[PDB]
Amino acid sequence: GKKVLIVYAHQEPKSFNGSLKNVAVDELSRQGCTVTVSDLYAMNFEPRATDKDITGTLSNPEVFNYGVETHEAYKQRSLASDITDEQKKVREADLVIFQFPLYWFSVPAILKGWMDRVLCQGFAFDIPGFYDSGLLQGKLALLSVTTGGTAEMYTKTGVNGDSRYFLWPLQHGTLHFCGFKVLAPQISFAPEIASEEERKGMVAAWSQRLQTIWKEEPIPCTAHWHFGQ
Amino acid sequence: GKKVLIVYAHQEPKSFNGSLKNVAVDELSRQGCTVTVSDLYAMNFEPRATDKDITGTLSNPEVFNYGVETHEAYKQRSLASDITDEQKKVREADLVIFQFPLYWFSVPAILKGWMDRVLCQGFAFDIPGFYDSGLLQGKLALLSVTTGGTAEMYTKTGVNGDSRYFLWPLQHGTLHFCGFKVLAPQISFAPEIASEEERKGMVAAWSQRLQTIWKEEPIPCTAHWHFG
Ligand SMILES: Cc1cc2nc3c(=O)[nH]c(=O)nc-3n(C[C@H](O)[C@H](O)[C@H](O)COP(=O)(O)OP(=O)(O)OC[C@H]3O[C@@H](n4cnc5c(N)ncnc54)[C@H](O)[C@@H]3O)c2cc1C
Ligand SMILES: Cc1cc2nc3c(=O)[nH]c(=O)nc-3n(C[C@H](O)[C@H](O)[C@H](O)COP(=O)(O)OP(=O)(O)OC[C@H]3O[C@@H](n4cnc5c(N)ncnc54)[C@H](O)[C@@H]3O)c2cc1C
Ligand SMILES: CNS(=O)(=O)c1ccc2cccc(CCNC(C)=O)c2c1
Ligand SMILES: CNS(=O)(=O)c1ccc2cccc(CCNC(C)=O)c2c1
Ligand SMILES: [Zn+2]
Ligand SMILES: [Zn+2]
Repeated sequence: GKKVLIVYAHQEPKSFNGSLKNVAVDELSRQGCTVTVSDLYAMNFEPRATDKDITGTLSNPEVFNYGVETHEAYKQRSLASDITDEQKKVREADLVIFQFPLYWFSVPAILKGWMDRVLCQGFAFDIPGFYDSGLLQGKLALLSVTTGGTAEMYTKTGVNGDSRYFLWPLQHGTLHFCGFKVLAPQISFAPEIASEEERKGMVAAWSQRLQTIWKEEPIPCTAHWHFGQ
Repeated sequence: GKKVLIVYAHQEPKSFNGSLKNVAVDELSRQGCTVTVSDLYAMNFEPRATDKDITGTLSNPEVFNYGVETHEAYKQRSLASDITDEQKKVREADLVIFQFPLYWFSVPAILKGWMDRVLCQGFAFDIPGFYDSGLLQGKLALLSVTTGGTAEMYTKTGVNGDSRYFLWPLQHGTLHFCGFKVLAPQISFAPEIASEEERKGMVAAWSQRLQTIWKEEPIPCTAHWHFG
């Protein structure tokens, strides 16, 4: 038995992202997995890191330091509840899938705020206690990304450079940092430009990949994997 | 004369980021420059890309596509005023400085939201008009970043790898894409563990650099500069 959390960042249920999220729910549910979706836009998820995220006495109420205050709020249990709700889903999950359209070579801000606010010190990492010693060790994570640009544009030579370049702050800087083993990204290139048939193909490929997800090895999440040479 | 926009993303006025923003204001103001600050947290700036970003009736109210609807709204002058207030500051600016602490090897989400919502199609980029022909061509941009991690941790075989690796999505995928010339980043490593004196030193060097900012050449914003 496995638990999966899909952190989903798209405004439109009818989108190609919505379809990728739905096929993931359908296929994982079919296998008998436990499935949870955090539909960030539907939740009106708060993306800003503010003093509203701590409800207790501040450690230093004259100079606000978000990192310090949320680490302390975590240990004390005075974090805002929207944060702790997400931490419970993550804590219980064996696999976390992030489903989102690429926005400026990165995640939409609403999903960036989920990372900023949910993956706090004490919960996701400590100092020391990061990368291979991250607190979410033993967990899997997978970025399922859609793009405006074609596969060709995301090669080394390559108007945008290699797709793996923009994956670094996310796969390595965030997921590996917190101790996840990172599965290979699912990148569904340029659905807006693609045929009906090619879109159906991309959706079907994701579905079919999920059938055997539990048998995959993670990627070696390193500079060499991301940048080569 | 010149106009400078500082897009500033820190919750605390007494912070090191706050000091760097303040020094930038003081020095560019001293030079006679026109200076504007967008203090994102104090403005409670909306980070989410939503259908509220378009006023009046939508181009396609059946299936919402953020990119298409904001492109059409830009052309038809139907964007939410917070977005158009920012676009005006950017349009008039000669130089845009982003002042922010590194969050997950990127910008804090409030600032990511500024990028998502302000740099819309038709305003910042188009087909064509991206990278070198981006619609903001001729403007300068500069990332002024603070870090938790020491300079050593940001070497190609330090714990975090090379600084330039995380610079890529911001400098190239965003700033260069919109047509900005990118000046070299100002990176203030690990102010929290630095001495009182090293801090004052980092603040001063920023101020010093700003004295000759208009003499600078933009980096070659290439794959080679970042990774090779
Ligand atoms: C602020 C912003 C920044 C961006 N930055 C970047 C960037 O840096 N790099 C980049 O490459 N792109 C960028 N983009 C483009 C963006 O990544 C794409 O627009 C997005 O990935 C497309 O995904 P979608 O779900 O919205 O597509 P959709 O428009 O929803 O889908 C495309 C088509 O597929 C159809 N569809 C939906 N479900 C199915 C299905 N089950 N079977 C067949 N067809 C289906 C839809 O009807 C639609 O016609 C950016 C966009 C924005 C708005
Ligand atoms: C969600 C999140 C994600 C993060 N991700 C990363 C990451 O990926 N990589 C990374 O390296 N770090 C990361 N960090 C750490 C973060 O980048 C640092 O905490 C931040 O950059 C420090 O800058 P500051 O302005 O907040 O420092 P401050 O704590 O505000 O300043 C440090 C000290 O300088 C003092 N000071 C202020 N002004 C002056 C002045 N004029 N002269 C002398 N002293 C002064 C202050 O009083 C304080 O004592 C993350 C933090 C958070 C909260
Ligand atoms: C190099 N081209 S790309 O398709 O890999 C690409 C890169 C960055 C982008 C940033 C914002 C939006 C878009 C959507 C499409 N824009 C246009 C030009 O109509 C982007 C597309
Ligand atoms: C230890 N390595 S690091 O300094 O390069 C680094 C890397 C990623 C981080 C992600 C979230 C938080 C922090 C610590 C920052 N806390 C405060 C007080 O603001 C990080 C520190
Ligand atoms: Zn890694
Ligand atoms: Zn570039």
